[PDB]
Amino acid sequence: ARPCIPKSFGYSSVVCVCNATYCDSFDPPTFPALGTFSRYESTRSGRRMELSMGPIQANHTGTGLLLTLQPEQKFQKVKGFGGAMTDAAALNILALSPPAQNLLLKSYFSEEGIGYNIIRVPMASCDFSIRTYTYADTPDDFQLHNFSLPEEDTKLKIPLIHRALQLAQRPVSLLASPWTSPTWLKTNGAVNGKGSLKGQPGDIYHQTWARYFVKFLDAYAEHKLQFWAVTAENEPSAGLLSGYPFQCLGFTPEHQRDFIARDLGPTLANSTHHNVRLLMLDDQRLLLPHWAKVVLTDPEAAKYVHGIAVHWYLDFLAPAKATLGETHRLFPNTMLFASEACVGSKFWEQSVRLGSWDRGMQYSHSIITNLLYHVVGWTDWNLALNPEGGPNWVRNFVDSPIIVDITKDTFYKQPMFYHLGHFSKFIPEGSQRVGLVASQKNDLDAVALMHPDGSAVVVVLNRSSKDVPLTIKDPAVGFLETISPGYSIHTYLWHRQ
Amino acid sequence: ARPCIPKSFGYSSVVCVCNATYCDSFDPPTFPALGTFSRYESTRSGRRMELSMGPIQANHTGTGLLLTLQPEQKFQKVKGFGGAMTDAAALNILALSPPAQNLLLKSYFSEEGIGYNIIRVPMASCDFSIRTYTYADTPDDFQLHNFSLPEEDTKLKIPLIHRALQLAQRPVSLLASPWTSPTWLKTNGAVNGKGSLKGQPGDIYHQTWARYFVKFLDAYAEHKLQFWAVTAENEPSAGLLSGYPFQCLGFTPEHQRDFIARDLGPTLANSTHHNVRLLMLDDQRLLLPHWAKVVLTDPEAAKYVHGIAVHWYLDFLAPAKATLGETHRLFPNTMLFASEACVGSKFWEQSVRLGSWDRGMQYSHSIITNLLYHVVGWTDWNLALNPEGGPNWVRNFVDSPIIVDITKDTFYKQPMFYHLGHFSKFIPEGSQRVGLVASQKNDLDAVALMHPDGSAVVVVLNRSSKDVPLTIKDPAVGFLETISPGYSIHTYLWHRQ
Amino acid sequence: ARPCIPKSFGYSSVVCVCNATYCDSFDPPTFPALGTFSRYESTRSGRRMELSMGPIQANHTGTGLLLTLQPEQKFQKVKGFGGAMTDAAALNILALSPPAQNLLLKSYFSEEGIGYNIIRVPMASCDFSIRTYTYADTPDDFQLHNFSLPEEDTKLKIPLIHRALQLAQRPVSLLASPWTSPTWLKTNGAVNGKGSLKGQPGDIYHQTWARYFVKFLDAYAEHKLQFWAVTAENEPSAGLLSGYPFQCLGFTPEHQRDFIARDLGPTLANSTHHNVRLLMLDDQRLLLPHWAKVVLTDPEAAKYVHGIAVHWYLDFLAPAKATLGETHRLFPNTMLFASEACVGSKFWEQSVRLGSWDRGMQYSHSIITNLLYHVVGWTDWNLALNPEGGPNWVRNFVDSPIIVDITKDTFYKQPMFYHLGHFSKFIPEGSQRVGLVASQKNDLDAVALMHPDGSAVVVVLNRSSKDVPLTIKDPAVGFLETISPGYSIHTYLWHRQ
Amino acid sequence: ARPCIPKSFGYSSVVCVCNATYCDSFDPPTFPALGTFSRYESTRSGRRMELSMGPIQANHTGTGLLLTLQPEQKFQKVKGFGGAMTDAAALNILALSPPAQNLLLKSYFSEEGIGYNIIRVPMASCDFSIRTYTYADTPDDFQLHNFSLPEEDTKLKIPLIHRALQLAQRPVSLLASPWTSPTWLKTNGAVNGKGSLKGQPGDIYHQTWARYFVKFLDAYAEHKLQFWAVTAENEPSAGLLSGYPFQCLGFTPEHQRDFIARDLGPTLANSTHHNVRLLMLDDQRLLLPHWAKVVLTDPEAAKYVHGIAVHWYLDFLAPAKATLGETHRLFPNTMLFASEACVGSKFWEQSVRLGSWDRGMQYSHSIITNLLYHVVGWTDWNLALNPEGGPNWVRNFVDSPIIVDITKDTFYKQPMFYHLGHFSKFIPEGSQRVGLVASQKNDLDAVALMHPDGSAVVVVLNRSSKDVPLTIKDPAVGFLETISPGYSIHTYLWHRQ
Ligand SMILES: *[C@@H]1O[C@H](CO)[C@@H](O)[C@H](O)[C@H]1NC(C)=O
Ligand SMILES: *[C@@H]1O[C@H](CO)[C@@H](O)[C@H](O)[C@H]1NC(C)=O
Ligand SMILES: *[C@@H]1O[C@H](CO)[C@@H](O)[C@H](O)[C@H]1NC(C)=O
Ligand SMILES: *[C@@H]1O[C@H](CO)[C@@H](O)[C@H](O)[C@H]1NC(C)=O
Repeated sequence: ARPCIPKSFGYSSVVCVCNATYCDSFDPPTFPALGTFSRYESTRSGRRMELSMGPIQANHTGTGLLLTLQPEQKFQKVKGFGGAMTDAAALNILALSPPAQNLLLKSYFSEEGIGYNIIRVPMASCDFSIRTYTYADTPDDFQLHNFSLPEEDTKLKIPLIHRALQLAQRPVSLLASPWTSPTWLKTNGAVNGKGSLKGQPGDIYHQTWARYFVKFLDAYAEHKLQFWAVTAENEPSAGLLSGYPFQCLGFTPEHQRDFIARDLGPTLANSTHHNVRLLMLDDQRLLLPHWAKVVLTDPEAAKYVHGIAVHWYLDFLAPAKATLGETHRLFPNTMLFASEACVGSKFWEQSVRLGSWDRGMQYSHSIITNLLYHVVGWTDWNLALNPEGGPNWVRNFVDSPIIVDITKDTFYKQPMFYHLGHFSKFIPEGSQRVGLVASQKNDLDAVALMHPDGSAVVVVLNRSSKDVPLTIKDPAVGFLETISPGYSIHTYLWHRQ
Repeated sequence: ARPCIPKSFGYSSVVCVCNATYCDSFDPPTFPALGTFSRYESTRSGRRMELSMGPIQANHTGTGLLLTLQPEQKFQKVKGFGGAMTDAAALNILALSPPAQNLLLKSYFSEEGIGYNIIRVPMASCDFSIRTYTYADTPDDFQLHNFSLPEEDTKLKIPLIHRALQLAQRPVSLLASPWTSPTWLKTNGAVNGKGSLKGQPGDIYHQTWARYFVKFLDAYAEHKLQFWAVTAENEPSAGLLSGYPFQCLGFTPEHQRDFIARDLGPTLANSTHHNVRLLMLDDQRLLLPHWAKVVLTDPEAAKYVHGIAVHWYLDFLAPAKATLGETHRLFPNTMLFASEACVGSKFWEQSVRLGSWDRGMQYSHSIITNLLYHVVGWTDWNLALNPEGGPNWVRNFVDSPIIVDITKDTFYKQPMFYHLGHFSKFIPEGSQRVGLVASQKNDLDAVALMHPDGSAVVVVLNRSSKDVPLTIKDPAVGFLETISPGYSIHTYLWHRQ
Repeated sequence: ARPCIPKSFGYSSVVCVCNATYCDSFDPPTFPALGTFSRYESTRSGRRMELSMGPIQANHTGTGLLLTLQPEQKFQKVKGFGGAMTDAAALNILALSPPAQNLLLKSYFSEEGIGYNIIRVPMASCDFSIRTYTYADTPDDFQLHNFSLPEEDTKLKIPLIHRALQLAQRPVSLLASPWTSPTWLKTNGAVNGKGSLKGQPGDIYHQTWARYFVKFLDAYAEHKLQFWAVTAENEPSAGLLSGYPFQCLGFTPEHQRDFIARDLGPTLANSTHHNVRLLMLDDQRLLLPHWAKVVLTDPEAAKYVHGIAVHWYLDFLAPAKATLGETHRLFPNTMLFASEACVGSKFWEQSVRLGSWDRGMQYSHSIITNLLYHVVGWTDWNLALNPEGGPNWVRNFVDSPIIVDITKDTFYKQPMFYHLGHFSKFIPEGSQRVGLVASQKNDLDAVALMHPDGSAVVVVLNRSSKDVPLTIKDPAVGFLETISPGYSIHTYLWHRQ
Repeated sequence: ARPCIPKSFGYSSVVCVCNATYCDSFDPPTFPALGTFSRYESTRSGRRMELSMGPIQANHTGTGLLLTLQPEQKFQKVKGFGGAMTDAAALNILALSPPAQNLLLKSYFSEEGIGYNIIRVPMASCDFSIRTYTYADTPDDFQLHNFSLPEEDTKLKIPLIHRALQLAQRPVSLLASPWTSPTWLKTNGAVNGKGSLKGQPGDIYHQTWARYFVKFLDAYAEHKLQFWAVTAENEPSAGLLSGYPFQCLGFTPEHQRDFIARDLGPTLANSTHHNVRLLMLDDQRLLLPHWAKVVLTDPEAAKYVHGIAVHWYLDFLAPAKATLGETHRLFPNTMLFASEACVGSKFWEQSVRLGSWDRGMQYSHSIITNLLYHVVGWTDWNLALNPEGGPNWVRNFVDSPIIVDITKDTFYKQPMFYHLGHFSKFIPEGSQRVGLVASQKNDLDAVALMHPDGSAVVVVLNRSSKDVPLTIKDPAVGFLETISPGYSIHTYLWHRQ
C-alpha cells in the first residue's frame, strides 16, 4: 500500500522513515494462485519486502543448487515471534504523537505490518527503565499488602499492550520475566550486585517471591491482560556475579530447580492462573545442556516446567548443536524458546548503527539457526529505542529494529525490522518446520516450514556478495526457479494443493 | 529537639540520616533579651544548624575584621524561599511510608524544619517526569474543552502541596511554570527540540496557549489551590536550540514580549485569576539586561509583568553586576526572583554526591550574591531525588537537598539542605536587606537583613579552610565577638531594642 | 579545482568526502579585475566555497540594507588562523595512507586549500592524548637531565608540522602550550586534580618549570622548528578545581603574575629564544578583565607579556563587550588572541555530528564576534578527530572540522571546515579590520578588513532562514549588489584601485 | 629472600610494591629429601608465594578429599610460559629508571623471579602501540627492499628482549605474530576493518606477504635473535568483522589453509629459517574443531603446521571439552598452545584493577583447564601496562600482571602475576602432565606434572571461601596431609626417589 521512504545515515544500507502521516505498509495478505509462488525481497541496495510472483515449473535441468522440500520430515511447531515492551520502548513510542504511535504499532502488530504475536513484559524494572523500582518496595512486606503497579505499568505498558492486541488479528501471547525481587528478599539487600533470595527454598522468602508472581498476574488480570507464560527469572546467572551493574537475582541451576519444585510451581498451580506456562533458564545458551539436566532430571521440578527460554547476544558466536541440539536430544518434549536477542554491544561500532544491513543479517541468520535447532519462537529485546539506544539507567545501550526521533516526531525502521518480518509475517503460530535438503554445499541460509493450512514457506538469506542461482523442489507442485542475490533475504510462499 | 544522625559516603562532609521514626528537627523559635545573640552553625566537620548564645557587649576586643550593621541603608524586601514539586520529587516523597513522608515534609515546611514559603509547580511534564504529556493532548481543541489534570497532578503533586501548607505556619506562595504546550500548538509538532508556537501573537494558537494558563489556574482552584505567580515559559531560550532534549517552547525576547502584550496579559487580566503575578525570562542570567530591555521597554507588555525570573544553572558565564546589577538599574521597579536556584553539576562528577559540603557552599554563596544584587526570593529545583538524581526521562545532571532511598524507607539531608536553611529558616517574608560594611578586604560572604519586627539577621559563609576572627557591630546594641571557622556557615540573630 | 563530493549522515547539511585519490580543492588564487568583485559562497543546501564574480555598480537606489565600508576607521591587524596539532589529531592523520594524509594537509595549509598559518602544539600530553606523560617524568630531576621528546613528538607531531609548513605558502606561526608540569613539581603529585607548582615564585620548583619551557624550545629547535609564541599555561583556572579530570596546573591570576615576573619572563629573556612571545591567560573570557588587571598592572610581569590568549566553548553563548571590550580598553597595546575553540557539549547530541550546519555557523559567528572585538587571531582545537571525537584518554570528546575514518582511508570535511575557510583563506597575516556600518537593523553578521596590499574583504553570515538582499558600499569604487540567502556564508573580495 | 610489600587499592586483595631499590624475589631453588615436600602458598588474605616444608607420611590421617598421583598415566609435555613484549609493554618498562627496569625483568625472567621462558613478539603494530605502522609501508615494494624495523623494534623491544634472555637461566623461546600487512596488500587499503589480502593464494600479494615473514626473521637475526615459532596471522577471524577497530588481516579457514599451503609454508621452507615452527588459528577457542579440520585435513597445508594457537578471550563462549578436547582427538599429533592467554574485562569494570584476586584466580583456573585439555604452553598478553591499561591507540580494555606508575618510578605486581608464577616458576620446559585422581567430587582445581628429573609438582587452586582438608598420595612416597584455605593457590613439590 505504501512504499519505504529511504534515508541514509552513512552505514551499509538505509532506514525507512516513518512519521504521523506516512509509514510503509503492506496490502492485505492474499495467497498465490495454485501453480504459482509468491516472493518477498529485501536487499542491501534498498528493496524492502517487495513482492513478486512467478511460475512453478514442471521440469528442471542443470548443475546449479537445488533445495528440496522434505514434506514428511516434520519437526518443531512454531509458537511465534515478537519483542519486548520495556520501560524504554514504552516511553519512546508514547513520546511520538498519537497518529505516529498507531503507525508504529501497525508496523509490528497488524496484518499490514509484520504480524507480531509475542510481547515480552518485564516484571517491574530492568536496565531499560529510567529508575529502579519493584512492585513491593515496602521493607519486609511478606503479605504483599503494599504490592502495586507503578505508572510505568498502568500509564505506559498496559495501554500499549491493549492497543497492540487490538491491532493484531493473530492471538498475541504475553510472556513475563522479573529482573529483581524486592531488596528485602535478597541476601545483599540491593537491586544489583551479587545476591540471591534469602534462606532456603521452601521458606518465607521463597514463598513470598512465588506469591509475587501471582500478584503480578492478578494485577494484570484486573487490566484484562493474561499471560501465556512467565520465566523463572531473567538471566539467573547474572546475580551470581559480584558487581553486576543492574537489576538481577542470582540462581544456581540447583537453586532454580529447588525454587520451582518447592515454591513457584505449587504456588502457580494453586492459583487461578494455573494455565500460565513456566519457562526455565531465560539466559545464555552456553549454560546448556547442564542447566536443563539439573532442573529437568528432578521430576519434582520437571512437572512444573513447560519450556526452556534462551537468550542470545548476537555480537558473539556460540555453536548451536552443542547446546540447543543436545538439550533437545536429552528433553525432546520440553520446548526450546528464544526469549531475548539483541545486537550492538559491538565496541567499535556504536549502540545504534542506523541502516546497518550487517545487523539485519545477524538477526535472520540467528532466527534460521534457531529454527534449524528446534527452537519454537523468537523474541527480540526492546521494541523501540532512541538514537542513543535507550533510555538505559546504567548506560548499557543497544540497537533496536525501530528507532524513535522524538524531536522530529519520526521513527526509523532499520534492516533488523525487515529481516525479522521475513519470518514473523509469513510463519503463523502452528507452522511446522519440515526438511529441506541442499544438493551441494553452499553459502546460503535456508529454512522451510508448512503453515497450519498445509502451504509451504521458505526463507533464504544470502550473507555473501555473490548472487546464487537456486531451484526449490516441492514434489507436490514442481520447481521454483530463482536467484538469491548477494545481501538479500527472500521469503517464498506457495500452495501445495 | 533532635540531632543530626551523620552518615559518610566518602565525600567531604556528611548527610543526616532520617527515616520513618526519626529525623533531626528544631525546637520552636525562641530568641533572647537585648544584648544577647543567637548563633546557628553548620560545619564541614559535621555540625548542623547547631545553636548557641552569647553577649553583645559595649567594648571591642577584636583587632581583625569588623562588619558593621547599617540599618538605615535599606534594600529589597524578601518574598521567600522554596523548591519545586516536580513529578520526580512527588514520586520520591510518596515512595516513603506515611510517617517518613511527614518527617520529610516537616523538614522543609514546618517551624521545626526550615520554613519554606514557596513552591514551584511545573505545568504538565518536564525532564523530571517519567513520561511526556500535557493537559491538552487531544489535537485541535482550541477551546480546551478536553483540558484536564492527569494523576501526576491529582494523585501526587496536589495532595503533597495540601500537606506542605497544612504543615507550614507562614503563608506558602505557589508558582507555576510551563515547559511545553500541546504539540499541535507547536511549529515542530514535538514536545522537545527547536520549535515555537505556530504563527503570530494574537492568532488562534497564541490565544489557546494563553487560555491554557487560565484553564491550569482554574483546575488547581477546584482543588482549593491559589497561585502567587506564573512564569511566561520555563527557559524560553532553550526551545530555539535544535533538538533540545527536554520539554521546551521557544521564544525570542520579542516573541515573549508580544505573546505577553497580545495574549497572555490580556487573557489573565480578563480572568478571575487577575491577581496572579506574571514573571518574564525564567532563564539564565546571561540573557539579562537584554531580555528585560526588549520586553519592558514596551508599555503594553511591561504593564503586565510583575517580575523577572532567573536561573542559576549557567551563572558562571555572566557575572552578577553586569546582569542582575545592570537590570535593576534600568528597571528598578520590576523585581528579580531566582526561580530555579540550582547547580551544575560537573561533566566528570556524579549528579548526586552524598555529603558534599562544596555543593552546599555553592548554594549559600549564590543566595548571598543574589541578595547583594537585589533578588527578592529563591526557588530551588526538585524537593527530593533518588540516589541516581531521578527519575528523569532524558538524563539526570543535578543533585537535590534531599535524596530518598525507597528500598530502606530512608531519606538523606544533604549539606545543601542546611545551607539553604541558614537563609530560609530565619529570613521570613517581608524581611528587608540592610547595609553591612566590612572594615577591610576579606574572604567571607556576608549579608544582613532586618525582620519585619526590626530584629537583625546576619549570615556569614566561610568558604575557606582558615578560621577568621570576626566582630559584628550593631550601632544600637554593641559588639558581637566571634570566629568564623574554616568551611562553616553561621546565622546570627538578635533583638535591636 | 575538484568539487566537493557530498555525503549525508542525517544531519542538517552534508560533509565533503576525501580519500587517497580525491579531495575537493581550489584553483590558484586570482585577484578580480578592477570594477568587479569576487564572491565565495557556502550554503546549507550544499554549496562549498563556490566562486562567482559580479560588477561593481556606480550608483544605487533603495530602501534595502546597505553595509558601508569605512576605509579610514582602522582597527586590529590580523595574526592569522589555524588549529591544534594534538596527539589525537596527529595519530588520526598518520593512520591514513600517505596520499590521503597529503590531501588532508593540503586542505588546511595549501593555497589550494584554506590557508592556515597557525599551529598550536601541546607541550606533552593533554586530554587528546592516549596516555599521560610529560617531557621530564624522572622524579625530582631539577637539572632536567632526563628531559626528552617521546615518539608522540618525534614520530607523529614534528614530521606533520614539517609537512604542513612545506605545503604552506604563508609563513606559519607555531604556538606552544603546556597542560601539566612533571608531577614532582606539583603540590598534589598528580598530572590532574587540584594542584599548583610547589613553593613560591622565584624558587627551584618555579625555576625548573620555567627552564622546561626553554628545554622544550631547544628540543623543537634541534628538529628545525621555531616558535612564534608560548602560553603561560593552558586553562590555569582548571588546576584550581578539586577532581579536575585531566592534565592541568593551577594558577591564580596572582601566581600567574608572579611566575611570569620572577621566573618565566627572565628565563625566556636570558635564553636564545627571547624572540618567542609570551601570551597570558589561555582560558575562558569569563575570567576577563580581572586576570588581565591582576597580571598587567604589574610592570615586572607586564614587560614580559605580548598578549592575552582566550578560549571559548561555543555551546556556551556568553558576551563579549564586557570581557574582550573592557580588556582592550584597559590594555589597548596587549593583543587579544583566540587560542582554542570547540563545539560539542550539546549533551542532547554527540561529540561529532557529521554534516552539522549549525556547528558551522557557531564557528563563523564566533570568529566575527571576536574580530568585532579587537581579536587578532583565531585557533581551532584538534585539527582532526575520529568519528567518536577522539581519541581522548578521559573520554572528553568534542567535534572537529575534519573527521578521519581509518577503516575507509577517508576523511570528511564538515561545514566547520568551510566556515573557517571563509576567513583563513581570504585574510592573510597583516590584514586590518576596518569599519562597516549597517544602514538599518538586520540579522546578518558581517566584518570588513583590508589586505596588506589595499584590497577589501567582507564576510557575511546569514543564520536566519530568510534571504536578505543587501548592498555593500565602498566610496573608492561603488556598490556591490547581492543577496545573502538564509543559512549561507559569503566572502566578497575586490580591488579598491 | 625479599618479602612482598603490600598495598591496597580497594579491591579484594593487595599488589606488591616494587621501586628502583626494592622488589620481592625468591631464593635460588632448593629442594628437600625424599619424604619431605615443599609448598608455595598465595592467599587473597595477603600471602604471596610463601614457602614452607612438611613431611610425606606413611599413614593416612585425613578423612576428606584425597588426590592420588598417577605417574603412569602420562600426557602432554610442556613448552613453557611467558608473555608479550608489545610496544606498550616496552613503553612502560622503559619509563622506569634502569635499576627498576631490571627488578621488573628479574621478576618475570630469572630464578629469583617466576622463570618465564617464552616471549611473544608482535610483528609491527597492534592496538597496544602508540601509532599504526608496518615494516613495509612504502607501496609497490613487492620485493620488499624498503622493509625495515623502526625504533619500536630496535630501540624498545629488541634491547629489552636481549636483557630478558641475559637474565634467564632457561632457554627462552620467541614467538612472532603479525597483526596487519602493509595496507597496499589488503583488499581495503586500511590497517584495520573488514579486509583480507588481495587476490588469490599463489599470486604476487600472497608471495610478498609470505616473504615478509622471512624479512621479519632476517631482521631479527641481524640483531642476534632467533625465533621458536610464528603464527600465520594474529586473530584472522576479526578481519572479517566490518569496521574492526584494531590492526587485522582477515582469513577464512579455507584462506589460511591456502596461504599456508601455497605461500607461507613453501616460502619459510625455502629459507634459512626453515626450523621456525608455524602455528595456526591464533584465535578464539570457539573456532575449533572446525578451523583445524579445514587446515589440517589438507596434507599440503598440514605438512607445514606444527601447532594450533588459541586465545582465552572469549573462552566463556565455548567449553574446553568441545573445542580443545575434541581438537586433540581429531588431530592428536598437532599441539595446542595458548598464545594470548589473557583476560577479558567485564563491561562495567575498569581495565586495570589493582589487587584483584578474582582476576588472578581467572588466570590459574584457566591454565589448569588448559593443562587438563592437552595445552603445552602459554603466552600472557602485555608484560606491563600503565595504570590506565595502556598505551592503547584504540581502547584500554585489559589488565596486565604488572602495572607501572611512571610518575613514582614504581611498579605493581598484581595477583594474576603470582597465579601465573605458581605454574611458570615450577613447570620447566619438558615437564610432562600426569594423572591426579580425586576420590570424590570436590571444588578444587588441581593438576599434577612430572619434571624432567621425575620429581613431582601439584598446583591446587581454591576459588571458594571455605578451607578444604586435603590429602595427596604419591604411591611411591606416601601421604601429604594439608588444607587448601579459601581463596588460596598452592604449589606442592617433592622428590619421588
Ligand atoms: C512525513 O511523511 C512524508 C514522508 O515521505 C512527507 O511527504 C511529509 O512531508 C512528512 N510529514 C511531516 C509531518 O514531516
Ligand atoms: C531510624 O533511625 C533511628 C535513629 O538512627 C534508629 O534508631 C532506627 O533504627 C531507624 N529505623 C530503622 C528501621 O533502622
Ligand atoms: C575516492 O573518491 C572518488 C570520488 O568520489 C571515487 O570515484 C573513488 O573511487 C574513491 N576511491 C576509493 C579508493 O574509495
Ligand atoms: C623503595 O621501597 C622500599 C621498601 O618499600 C622503601 O623503604 C623505599 O622508600 C622505596 N624508595 C622510594 C624512593 O620510596
